[PDB]
Order: sequence, then structure tokens, then C-alpha cells
Amino acid sequence: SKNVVIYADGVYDMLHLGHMKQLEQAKKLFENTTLIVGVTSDNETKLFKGQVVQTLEERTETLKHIRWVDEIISPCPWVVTPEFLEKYKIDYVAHDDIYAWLKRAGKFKATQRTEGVSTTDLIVRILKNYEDY
Amino acid sequence: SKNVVIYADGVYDMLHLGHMKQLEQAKKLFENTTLIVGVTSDNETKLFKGQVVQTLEERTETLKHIRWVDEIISPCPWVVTPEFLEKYKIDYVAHDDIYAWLKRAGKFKATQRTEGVSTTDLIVRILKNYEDY
Repeated sequence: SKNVVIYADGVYDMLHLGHMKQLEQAKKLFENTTLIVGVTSDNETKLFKGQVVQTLEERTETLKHIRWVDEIISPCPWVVTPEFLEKYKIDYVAHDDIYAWLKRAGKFKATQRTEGVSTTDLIVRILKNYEDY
Repeated sequence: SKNVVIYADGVYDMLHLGHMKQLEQAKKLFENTTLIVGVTSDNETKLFKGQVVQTLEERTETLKHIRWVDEIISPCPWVVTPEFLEKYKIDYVAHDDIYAWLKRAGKFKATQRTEGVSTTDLIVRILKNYEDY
């Protein structure tokens, strides 16, 4: 089977099982893939999205340990462009309109977020050992 | 080169970069390895070592996403025995005396812990955005 190049991006701050399952889902969209993961910059994430604990270098270094990841673009562009898809020969973007041009090109693949498995969720579990009263 | 079977074990609660680097180090002790990772049970960890946020199923499911891991024994035994090494054909145990019999057998390989990269370390960083006064 032809090798399909998949692109996913995100912040990947305090990487947790939810990120990992989403990367697995993107990697497995076709039988033979190359999964390219883009990691957003510190400045653009903080300006447009929200707070980030870990630096780009930390977030990228953690992601390299994840089996589904074949290539990392770090930092990646904040907005995906058709030129970027051409440059990296990307067949599909795996994402969970401004995705509209991707869907119109047939280059959009849906992935899902998993609830209740995040790093902060784990800290909330720790805190629950301490009754209010 | 002959394939060398490596065994590492631990709790792997809130898996973080430090665990990942230690698994990588064990996987790379020789050029061609099989890295078997043992994940300790909830009851034995809590009784003998300390508190654990995540259940065995959670800790094991997160570990399967780590590229260095070839096999997981979950739950693993709390104490490694020579019979266990024979059963799984383990050549070396990668660990950071009661290791004495392992060193005497020539089956001990040292790995290192990384400081300041744990999950709780990240939460401490979050908290530091809130001045005491």
C-alpha cells in the first residue's frame, strides 16, 4: 500500500494519554503512513490560545519518545497553508470553518479527543484526597 | 549482533520525560535489544513504597505509547527473582544491596534518573505564577 503522509499539530503541553491516543489515531488512519507532528511555538500559543507550562524544547523533546511520531516540525506554523502541505508533501491533516479549504481539498481527517485523561485531571485526583472539612 | 533482553521495572505513575529517558537508556544498552518493562501493582506499590495516582491499567496503557517499550509485564512482581529472569530469558536488569545477587550474576546495568523533569515539577512551575503576596 502507498505510504500516506499525515500531519497533526498542537501544543502538546504536559503530554498525556489523550495526546498519545490522538497521535495513534492519526498514525493509523491508513495502513502505511508517515505521521508528521507540528509543535506550536511558545509565543504564538500564548498570544492566540492560552498559557503553556513547558517550552517548545521541552514539549518537542517529550514528543520524540512517542512511538507513533515519525517526524516533528518544531516550531510549526500557527496556521496551516496549502504551500506548507505542498512543501512537506502532506496528504492529510488529522484534526479534531478555517478547516474548510482542507475539507474542500479532500485533505481533512477527523481525530477525537479523549475526556478525563489529562495531566491536570490527574492533579485534581490528587487534590481529592484532602476533604474540604 | 545477538539480541539482548533487558528488563526494567517501576511504578510509572504520571509518566514524564524522566521515565522516558530512563526507558530509552535501557533500550539502548546494546545495539539490538528487547526492552521488557514491568509495571508494579497498585496494592504492592502503596504498601511498600508510597502513594500512586493512577491505576495499573492507566499506567500500563500510557507506557504502551512509548517507543522504547517492546514488552510489558503488568503487573510485575514486587521483587525480581532468578526464576523470573529465567522464565522471561532476561539477560540484564536495568536499574538506577538486594541488587547484589544481580551484580554477582553479571546481570545488572545501571541507568540514571533525570532531575527536575517530573510531572509534579511541572505543577510546581504552574504554582509559581501566583506570588505569595
